Amino acid sequence: KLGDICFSLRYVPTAGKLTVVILEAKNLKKMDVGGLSDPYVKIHLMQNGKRLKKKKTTIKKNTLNPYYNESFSFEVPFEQIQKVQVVVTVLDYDKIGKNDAIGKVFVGYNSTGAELRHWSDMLANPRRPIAQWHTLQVEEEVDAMLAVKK
Amino acid sequence: SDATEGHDED
Ligand SMILES: [Ca+2]
Ligand SMILES: [Ca+2]
Ligand SMILES: [Ca+2]
Repeated sequence: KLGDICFSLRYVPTAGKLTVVILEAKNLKKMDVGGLSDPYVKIHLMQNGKRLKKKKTTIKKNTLNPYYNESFSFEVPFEQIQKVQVVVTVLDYDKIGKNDAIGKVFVGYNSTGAELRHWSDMLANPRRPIAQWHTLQVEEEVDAMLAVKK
Repeated sequence: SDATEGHDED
């Protein structure tokens, strides 16, 4: 009910370089009255509970199906790649009032299901960008799961 | 607080 997001993951082991390309979102929830949504994507690199790095896409105006093709790279040393989370949040930009979250997902070793599958496919295919769709989840539910270590 | 970086440029 919140929408779907597609992004690719690439890890370059010898470089300790993690690249997330936000490709496209679709079926996004409508978050404006007298408009659609104005989605941008924020990416947080976290280590369980702690914020490490953040990046964000441009804003696409008045659409529930944004296309980005924007690449985001993070330094994650080989020894640390199974300790981090890449958190992807889609938000509706508003000039007036809160920028409300449409939904979010995270990938990493402590993710589950299709999110863990994507992460494992990345690690299993070093230097190759692996693209996968993800269902967006309620922000507060994903936030709770960020604390669950494996 | 840090200004949020945008997409890769290279
Ligand atoms: Ca809004
Ligand atoms: Ca940062
Ligand atoms: Ca808006």
